[PDB]
Amino acid sequence: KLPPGWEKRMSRSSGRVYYFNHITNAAQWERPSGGKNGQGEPARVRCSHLLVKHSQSRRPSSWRQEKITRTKEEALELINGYIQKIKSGEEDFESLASQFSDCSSAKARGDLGAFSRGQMQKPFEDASFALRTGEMSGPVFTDSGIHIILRTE
Repeated sequence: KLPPGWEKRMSRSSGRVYYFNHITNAAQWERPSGGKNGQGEPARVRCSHLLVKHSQSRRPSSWRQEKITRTKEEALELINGYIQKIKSGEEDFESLASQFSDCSSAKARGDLGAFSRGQMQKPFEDASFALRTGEMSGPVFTDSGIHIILRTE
């Protein structure tokens, strides 16, 4: 049961029960699904993203700053902060990506356009295709850094 990647979990040293997606790293309180079968995954999707680079990114530099020195742990801290702000409603995905994404797609408010499998780095690809329209991922690690992905189509 539950859509691809989803599983009911419980927080450790805490007792909060929630739903987690092992492919997208998404987490939420709501059950992800309420019969359709043999649906597979979309052959093409459109996604926007917000990238946070770190010292170990293949290109430790971005339009936002010449030299990226933050550690991977610091980047994850930032990513989690952006997710928290989006989930509270204090900020929107587009505004944050336009201002803080280390990817040049920031100029397009994070929009990457449409793509098929075999086009993006595997972790990014797996997460994008496991997202349903309008859903946002949790932290996704690639060689570029850490991403937050939003499927728009």
